[PDB]
Amino acid sequence: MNFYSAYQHGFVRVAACTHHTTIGDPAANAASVLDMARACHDDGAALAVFPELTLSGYSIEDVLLQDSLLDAVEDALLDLVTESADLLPVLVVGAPLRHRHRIYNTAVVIHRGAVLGVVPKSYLPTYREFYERRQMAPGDGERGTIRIGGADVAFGTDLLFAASDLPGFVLHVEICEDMFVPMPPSAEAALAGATVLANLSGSPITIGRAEDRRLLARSASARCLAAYVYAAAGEGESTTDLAWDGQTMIWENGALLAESERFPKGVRRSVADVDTELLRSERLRMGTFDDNRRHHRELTESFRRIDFALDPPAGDIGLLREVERFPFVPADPQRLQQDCYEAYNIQVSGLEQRLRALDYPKVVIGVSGGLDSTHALIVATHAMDREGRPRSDILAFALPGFKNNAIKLARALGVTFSEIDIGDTARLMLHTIGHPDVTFENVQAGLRTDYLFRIANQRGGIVLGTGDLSELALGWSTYGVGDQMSHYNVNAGVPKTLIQHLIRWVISAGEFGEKVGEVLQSVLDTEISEAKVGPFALQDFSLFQVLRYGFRPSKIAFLAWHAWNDAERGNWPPGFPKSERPSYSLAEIRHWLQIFVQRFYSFSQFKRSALPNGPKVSHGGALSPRGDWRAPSDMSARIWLDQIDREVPKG
Amino acid sequence: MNFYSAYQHGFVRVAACTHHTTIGDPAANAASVLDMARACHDDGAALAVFPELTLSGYSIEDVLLQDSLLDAVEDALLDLVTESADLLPVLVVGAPLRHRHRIYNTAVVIHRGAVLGVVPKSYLPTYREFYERRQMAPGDGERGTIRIGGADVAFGTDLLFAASDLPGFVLHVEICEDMFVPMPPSAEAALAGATVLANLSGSPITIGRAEDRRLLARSASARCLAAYVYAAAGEGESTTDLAWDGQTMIWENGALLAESERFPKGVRRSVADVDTELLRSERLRMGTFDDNRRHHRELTESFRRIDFALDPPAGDIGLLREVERFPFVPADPQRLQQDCYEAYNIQVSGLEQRLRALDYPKVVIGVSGGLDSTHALIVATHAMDREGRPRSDILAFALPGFKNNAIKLARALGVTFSEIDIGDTARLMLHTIGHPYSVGEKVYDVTFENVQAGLRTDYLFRIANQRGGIVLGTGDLSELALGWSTYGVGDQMSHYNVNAGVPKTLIQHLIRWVISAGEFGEKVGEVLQSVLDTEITSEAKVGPFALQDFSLFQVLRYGFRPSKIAFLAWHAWNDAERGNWPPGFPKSERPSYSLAEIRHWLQIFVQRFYSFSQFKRSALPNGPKVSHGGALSPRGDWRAPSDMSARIWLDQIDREVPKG
Amino acid sequence: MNFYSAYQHGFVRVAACTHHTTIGDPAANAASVLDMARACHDDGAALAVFPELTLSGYSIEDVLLQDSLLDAVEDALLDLVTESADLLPVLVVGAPLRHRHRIYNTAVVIHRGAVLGVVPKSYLPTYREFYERRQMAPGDGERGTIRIGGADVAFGTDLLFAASDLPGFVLHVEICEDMFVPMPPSAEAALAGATVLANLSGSPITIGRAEDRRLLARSASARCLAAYVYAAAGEGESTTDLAWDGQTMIWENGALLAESERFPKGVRRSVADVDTELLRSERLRMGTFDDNRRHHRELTESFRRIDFALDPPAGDIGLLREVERFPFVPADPQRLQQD
Ligand SMILES: NC(=O)c1ccc[n+]([C@@H]2O[C@H](COP(=O)([O-])OP(=O)(O)OC[C@H]3O[C@@H](n4cnc5c(N)ncnc54)[C@H](O)[C@@H]3O)[C@@H](O)[C@H]2O)c1
Ligand SMILES: NC(=O)c1ccc[n+]([C@@H]2O[C@H](COP(=O)([O-])OP(=O)(O)OC[C@H]3O[C@@H](n4cnc5c(N)ncnc54)[C@H](O)[C@@H]3O)[C@@H](O)[C@H]2O)c1
Ligand SMILES: Nc1ncnc2c1ncn2[C@@H]1O[C@H](COP(=O)(O)O)[C@@H](O)[C@H]1O
Ligand SMILES: Nc1ncnc2c1ncn2[C@@H]1O[C@H](COP(=O)(O)O)[C@@H](O)[C@H]1O
Ligand SMILES: N[C@@H](CCC(=O)O)C(=O)O
Ligand SMILES: N[C@@H](CCC(=O)O)C(=O)O
Ligand SMILES: N[C@@H](CCC(=O)O)C(=O)O
Repeated sequence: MNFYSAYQHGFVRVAACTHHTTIGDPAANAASVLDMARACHDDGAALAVFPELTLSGYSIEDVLLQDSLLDAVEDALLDLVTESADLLPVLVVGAPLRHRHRIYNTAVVIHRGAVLGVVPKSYLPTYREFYERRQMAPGDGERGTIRIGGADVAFGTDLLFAASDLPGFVLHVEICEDMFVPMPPSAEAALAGATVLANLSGSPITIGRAEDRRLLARSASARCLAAYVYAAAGEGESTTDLAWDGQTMIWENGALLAESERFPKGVRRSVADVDTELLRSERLRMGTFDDNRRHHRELTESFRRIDFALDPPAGDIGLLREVERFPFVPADPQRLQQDCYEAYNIQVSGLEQRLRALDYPKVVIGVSGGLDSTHALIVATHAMDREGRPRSDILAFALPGFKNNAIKLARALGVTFSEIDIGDTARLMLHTIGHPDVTFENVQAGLRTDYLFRIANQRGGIVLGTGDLSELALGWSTYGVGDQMSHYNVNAGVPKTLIQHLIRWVISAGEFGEKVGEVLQSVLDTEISEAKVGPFALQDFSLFQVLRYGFRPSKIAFLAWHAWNDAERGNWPPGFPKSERPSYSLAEIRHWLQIFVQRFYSFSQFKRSALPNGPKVSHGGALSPRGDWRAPSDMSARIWLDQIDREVPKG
Repeated sequence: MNFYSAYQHGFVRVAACTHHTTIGDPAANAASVLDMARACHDDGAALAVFPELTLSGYSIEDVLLQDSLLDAVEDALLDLVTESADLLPVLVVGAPLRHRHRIYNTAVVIHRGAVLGVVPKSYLPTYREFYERRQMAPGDGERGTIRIGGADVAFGTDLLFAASDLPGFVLHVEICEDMFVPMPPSAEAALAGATVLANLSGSPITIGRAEDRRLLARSASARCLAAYVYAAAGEGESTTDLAWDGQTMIWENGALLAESERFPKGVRRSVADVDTELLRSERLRMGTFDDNRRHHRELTESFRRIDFALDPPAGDIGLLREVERFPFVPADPQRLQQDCYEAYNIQVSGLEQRLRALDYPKVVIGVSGGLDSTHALIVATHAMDREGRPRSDILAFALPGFKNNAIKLARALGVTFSEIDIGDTARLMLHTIGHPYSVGEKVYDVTFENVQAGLRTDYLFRIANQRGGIVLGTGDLSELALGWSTYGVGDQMSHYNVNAGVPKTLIQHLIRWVISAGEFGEKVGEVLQSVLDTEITSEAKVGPFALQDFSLFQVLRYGFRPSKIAFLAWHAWNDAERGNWPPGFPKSERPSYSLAEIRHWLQIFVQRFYSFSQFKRSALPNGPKVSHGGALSPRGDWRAPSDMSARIWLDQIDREVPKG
Repeated sequence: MNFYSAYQHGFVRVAACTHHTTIGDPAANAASVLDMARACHDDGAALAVFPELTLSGYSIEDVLLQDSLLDAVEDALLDLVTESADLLPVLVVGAPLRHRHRIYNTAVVIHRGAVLGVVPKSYLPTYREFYERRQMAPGDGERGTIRIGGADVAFGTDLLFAASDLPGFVLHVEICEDMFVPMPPSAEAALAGATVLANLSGSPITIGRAEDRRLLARSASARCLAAYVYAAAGEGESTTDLAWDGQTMIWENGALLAESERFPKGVRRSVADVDTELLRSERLRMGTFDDNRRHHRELTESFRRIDFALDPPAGDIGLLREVERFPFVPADPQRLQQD
């Protein structure tokens, strides 16, 4: 295998281009197109979308009806088709074309020397600044073929272009207005199997229109679990009554992959690697999407599927994609602030309801001064405050076996604090079972929980769990009698990599006062097992890929390596001093991934199977056997380990 | 409300009748029909099905084509219809009827003075002893109306008769051979909404045919989540070439409600109360059934629905239904032997797989000499045997706090036995959390009980880490149902629970089953017997398990409302002499329960099951489903909130169940 | 004329409500609904949308299949219907209801003492944290009627509720997931004449989900030239595995009219005056919208139109709407910089 090849990992590189329009001069337009397409080829792109009516210019009005213009358009089209014999990408080029009685506003789908299909715009705006019905006919419901350079090629709104050697890539094409009506051709296309939706746009620019284009491309890409590739007209279009901004953009399932400078001087491209496996995975999981298709079975089975062989490049062509280091921790500070606000409120409101339902039990929690319990204590306190409960009904315990932050935190919040030395009970228990270990660690971990549960019976409380999602993922907890067990776990949904940011978020908001903030800060400074289970930054990364998308190990390694191999590349969330910004080699990423698949798929499930209650937090998922993760407690991880042996280089 | 009314609890009483045939004499047949129907009326039946071609006799061949016969059939039908003005049940009577060009083999659905519909047989056998196509036309695909006694009434294979004041009762009718073809009219009818499927049969009798009729009525009632009411011809049919057996039967979702004497002298009826709520509940739950309907949407939306008002009796008319005392413990010894065999093998194989998957850990189990742990030890032993594991890899512990059966059993099986006194650890813990007992006060608290319960589990878990084993849970289904366990650190928790699916009422019969098979030898059997003798004679606070296991089954399988469960349990349990007891209830341990008691324990049940206990089931260790009634895994049969009140159930009991 | 009357100028006042859920207690839920609906009445609202499965609570799982729960739901529904004789707004209340073989996840459209229609959810998520297919049947393609308190009322995904004395107000109802699939029932409804699209949502909250709800409600309102009224479940839903944020919002042709506090303590409403003339005008001008309808003529002519008379208040009830002084000059500095 070629492990560094984006194409071998299910990416398809796509381009949205804005060329230089020369109105009423198809030769000139074709030349600009040819030159941009050659760039896309050099970039290893599989697809290159151009603006509405590329070969004539969108804005020429009744000049679209002139024989000499239409004849010149055909001539130029045929030259492009001939040039395309040598170009890698599928070109989607706009052109006014004669068919039957009229000219249609069409997108010509071109590939390796042939026209694959010709797709007419369905809805022609004839209102405000738009007069398209005057010159051009609507495409909705046209089928059949059209004769282009002595060949009959598929013509109509119902076409799909499927790469025979790259099945994740199935192209559908619509045109500008098409995406703005209640029931866009692209939405039926997605249900029928289209994964990459192209839009050629003319779209003169006005205040607020760029937002409208975004709103609709973004929502389409999200609602149809698809990439949406959009190209609008720019410099060169007539400014008789309108101006043009050249916007290009590429969306993927609601996320912006790329966009280009608005009002550029010169031509611009958006180029991005679309993850066809992502779309595959989203669709495999959201059964209601298939249900929608079956309900519109007639609409969706009637698409004609045109095949082509892409034969993309096999080598290292980089990865034109922003892979964030912390799938659970957004690098953008505004976005991170928002996530924290949500995570915190989820945790709190999860706990408020349990407490309301139990008519306000005391809250029993083991506080050790570490990140997890510190944060849980804070969550508990807020929940109690919001429910008008005295903080003294929170019972915090230090349980020393064989830290100062804990008592300082508890005194500062003003909950009830208490120490119980479990050492003697442990000594008694170790002696009673005849121990001279994991047994040694576990006797203490167990007795901590045993004590808390009993205190909870005694004092009318519930025991608050504090184990985080990353520990659930790797089975890094003592199961049953031990920290795995509790009456309600507020941390169950929060991965370890997010925890430290919640604590800062709490400090930064300042709600608990200056003294509490200082202790919390101390906890952070002090606290920041990764020796045996690996760095949580890496295991949280793999967890997200597995839990959300079920990606194979080699795909996960590829992604993590692009995100993590170079500390200077990409973005870091706030709060990583340059001394704690590590980079990881492939060898490391591989290593921790072996530990991960073995622990996640095989070892740890029985511990998640009997999990106490607690709220889902991340869109990446949570690990409740009653919600996001239903799996066997008795399965081997052989095939994932084997996939790593076979597909991931040793370094 | 009227609490003792079967009808007010969702039952509909149905009859399958076999009359006296007088061939070629419709007046005589009608007179027999009228007299049987009056009986059904007196019984408060809603429905009375008669044999194929009732009014003429099935067996009269070309006499069916005689004008005078056909004319007399019509006259007799009209007299029935007139007499039916005063009759409670819907009558389904067979009759050869003229329509368009031919006579159809029909079933006339009659009610309170009117004909609701006429249903022609769809498939007319013309092979072997059957010549139906010679005299009569196929009904499949006939629709429209037929003119009967100056009224136009629905005619066709596509009809449903729905009780407007009793929505669980939607009738479809088919005739004999109809149920024998790959795609019977009744199967489409059920997808369309029919819940009670009638079959009028002629069906001359031959060796093995009664089995065939059963196979097909039973499977239809099961596959269609319906009652199936069946009536065949008997005495009086011609014996020119055939004999007749008069078989009648009533099925419900695969179970036999009732059947009559074969080859009777005189007329016979099967009468039974069909539970429409049971059918409702099964259908509510089996979504693939509704999926089937949607797939045959065109077929199923094209049914015509004819409404009638049954207005059944409101009072106490008893309950013609066998309600078993132990929904989990079949009274029939053969069936009970079979269930035990299955329960045991499920438990064992569930554990064998966990052990294989863990490369054969030692099995750690707390044995106290009680039923549950005794049984688990046995299960564990057999699992180890089948996997060729030494029994000494089973580590049994007695964990005395503040019985001989346990050590005797362990020594006899030859597992590794050991005692660990948890009292000192408990004393230390109780003192450390400052509990009054540690300072003398005799305060036998929930905390006091729980410190010991918890420490047992704590010890076993640590032993399991120490010695390379897993801890076997032993808590049974009835304890899961009621939250009768110590949660988390405590007996609720384990590595694998082989008893999780087994209700308490079944456990004692598993143990006997094990003894009875004898597989473990005479010494082991003697100790097991001793465990039974000792342990059978907390049911003070949570109630008798016979009652709670009863309510559990109703709730878990059907979601029945409390008053419905009280009605059922009262009919099963109020009288110790009535109904059957499984094997092994000496007459001194055959209690009966009053309504007051049944009510009382049901309040405790709904509160504990719907509200209190769910959190303890929510974090449940692994273990195999056993009963068709269901199991309580939050990953399987029971998905429910851990933080809900049971107010509405408690209220339903207040409102609907009399105080005594 | 009454010149200060929002209703006489083609506004229709609408509410999205988040009540207090008491799981498995329909009487309690109905009481909270009744109390919120009375507020909406006092505000002169024409429409009040509640969260998914309002009368039972969304999150109760297999408890939805218990006879006593389903029976209590019906009883409570009938009381609401009776109370609604005296209430101005159309209520849209969620309820698990028996029909044919199964329970449907339904929205009951209630008005002045009668049920106008019962609309089943079309797409039932059964993936990740969602298990709806286990307990409930899909509504897509169900038509006919359902029997509710001794009346047969329209049942199905194809319903429109049109105010006979206020023609700009034509209601269509869908449920949570319905707006998330490529071809939402609401998009066909708009082409057929719906101008106000309601969504009852359960929607447990997770990081980023509020944005997803916004993205999809906003885009729907814009793509369908319509008001979109959205109500999600909050306090009271089970937190066995999930938390709930009580978000309510009202969109109009891509613009946010109103939204409510997320994670509120107590019940919240979004109330706004929707401009039916605005939607009328947008639609009159964008001929491609009508072209889309003609292309899906079969889909769009098959809607059943249920009529009702709103008879809204004629007087001055203010105007719950932000009318900017400078239509050409946005008051928000970030937006103005961009323009
Ligand atoms: N940071 C934390 O949250 C935390 C807390 C405690 C321990 N730890 C770490 O993890 C370790 C805990 O050790 P552990 O996981 O070996 O102890 P554990 O008791 O949680 O898990 C092993 C136990 O479960 C049983 N088991 C294993 N697989 C099973 C399966 N499929 N089904 C049923 N039972 C199964 C084993 O026989 C054994 O009794 C510590 O030594 C330490 O390294 C971390
Ligand atoms: N034979 C057996 O199987 C067995 C064994 C031990 C005890 N028991 C019986 O059961 C009793 C156990 O008592 P118990 O059930 O009160 O103790 P428990 O510890 O099992 O349960 C109560 C504990 O759970 C918490 N809790 C209650 N509802 C909760 C919820 N909805 N969510 C989260 N946490 C919740 C309470 O705050 C308390 O800490 C004993 O007294 C005894 O009668 C039976
Ligand atoms: N020394 C301690 N005192 C009180 N609580 C503790 C102590 N150690 C651990 N805990 C609790 O048990 C959990 C286990 O932490 P750990 O095994 O160290 O990652 C912590 O998150 C606390 O909730
Ligand atoms: N005295 C005991 N000795 C050994 N095991 C016990 C003892 N008491 C309880 N157990 C274990 O805990 C389970 C719960 O029983 P109990 O709490 O006594 O009703 C039993 O089935 C045993 O597995
Ligand atoms: N329907 C949009 C189209 C916007 C565009 O073409 O970019 C309009 O108002 O014209
Ligand atoms: N098809 C069956 C008919 C049985 C019956 O009609 O009862 C046969 O072999 O004759
Ligand atoms: N289709 C969305 C639904 C989100 C919601 O229900 O709010 C999902 O991922 O579950």
